[PDB]
Amino acid sequence: QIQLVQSGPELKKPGETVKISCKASGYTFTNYGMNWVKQAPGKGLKWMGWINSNTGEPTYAEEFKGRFAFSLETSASTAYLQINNLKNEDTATYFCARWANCGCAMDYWGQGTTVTVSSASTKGPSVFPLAPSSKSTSGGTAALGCLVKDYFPEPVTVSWNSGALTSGVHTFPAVLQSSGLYSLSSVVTVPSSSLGTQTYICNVNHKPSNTKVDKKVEPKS
Amino acid sequence: GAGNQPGANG
Amino acid sequence: DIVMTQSPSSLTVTAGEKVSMSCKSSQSLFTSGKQKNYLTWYQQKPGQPPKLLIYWASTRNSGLPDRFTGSGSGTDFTLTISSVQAEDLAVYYCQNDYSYPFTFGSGTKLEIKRTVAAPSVFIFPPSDEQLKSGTASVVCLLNNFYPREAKVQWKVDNALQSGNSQESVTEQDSKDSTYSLSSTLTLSKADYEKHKVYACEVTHQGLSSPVTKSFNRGE
Ligand code: NA
Repeated sequence: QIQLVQSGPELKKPGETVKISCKASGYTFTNYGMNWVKQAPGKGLKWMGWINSNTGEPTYAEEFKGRFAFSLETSASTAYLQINNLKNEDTATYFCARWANCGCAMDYWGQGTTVTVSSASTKGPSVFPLAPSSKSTSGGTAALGCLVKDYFPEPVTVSWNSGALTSGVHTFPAVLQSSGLYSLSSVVTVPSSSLGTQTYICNVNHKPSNTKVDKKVEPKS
Repeated sequence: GAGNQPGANG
Repeated sequence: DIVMTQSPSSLTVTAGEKVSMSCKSSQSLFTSGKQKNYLTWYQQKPGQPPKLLIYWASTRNSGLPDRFTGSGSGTDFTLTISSVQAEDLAVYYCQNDYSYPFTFGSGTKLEIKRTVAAPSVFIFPPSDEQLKSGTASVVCLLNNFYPREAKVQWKVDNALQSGNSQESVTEQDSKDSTYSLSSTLTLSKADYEKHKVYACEVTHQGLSSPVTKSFNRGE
């Protein structure tokens, strides 16, 4: 049961330094080399390099030589990526990925780590309910949600009912509101009869401000 | 096999 | 080194059809000794890491459906989908794995054409917690419509508004290929206290006439 778990998203100022961990579990670690892949926001995939799990030898793509370092900690089954002297161009999501046993493809991937490079400081969101009301009725179905307002930087994580509610959920791409802060809303459509027997809790996690909010969205009338 | 030898010749 | 040129950048097909995506190289990717190709196809659904689809240019990964077949060799490759389902909305990436540097392609974005779905429209007045905060966001929800083009207009006491609204559209849905839109109108509590009827007018091709959802402040 093989999992690659990466560290959480970070906001760092220009010139500062970041290290991202990638803890692998479920396989013999020193038999599979570890790749890193860069994805700029809204853009494609770029292969950064890979490090040998056995020997420790890194291999960098030409663009990433000099400001990037791959390291290992074998006793903890964990690969590390370090970016020095952070620039604006380093705002991206960084994936760790494993070489397959073939040596021909990348088999298991981490979930990504988003780094935002900005002089600005962290703002945690406020969370407000979008309660069902009968102004939220269509057909026989009701709509409800969470407004996640005034936060910086991306991402926020929204789940419903600790992840047990996925069907019919739309979490919208955030807008950049004119204050420079991001704002988002998450909505679900549910049956209107079951309001009053079902409970809907939106779980909001903004890691760069260490903000966790659970909000029970209750019917209005 | 391996695994730590990517590509054609490693 | 190996530059990976992918084609076309975005392509749009109807659900159920079969399609072709192309991956072209600079130099060949053939081993000459193992008679195997070092090309790999990857799929990236929105908000996820990439998933391994096909390795060795046609060998499928464990647990994959039998509707993805790519069979090229040398410098010309294609990935083909037998029956496109709504769950196959994603960007597809080829990767050179013959030699360093192990370059990716630009990606092919695959989008779905479906029939017209009228939006269902919901309006939410501001929460009392937020009105205690000093601001008031009123949200208008257009759910599960196709196509993407949709006009939304705010009317406060039947006065068309021109500032104060922001819109956001979802990606195409993994189950029914529709879109969802939110439009949020943001006023101060003070400006919000000065008006009564708040309405959201929605125009879309699935609606015979534009639909309005409204509330009066205080109910
Ligand atoms: Na919003």
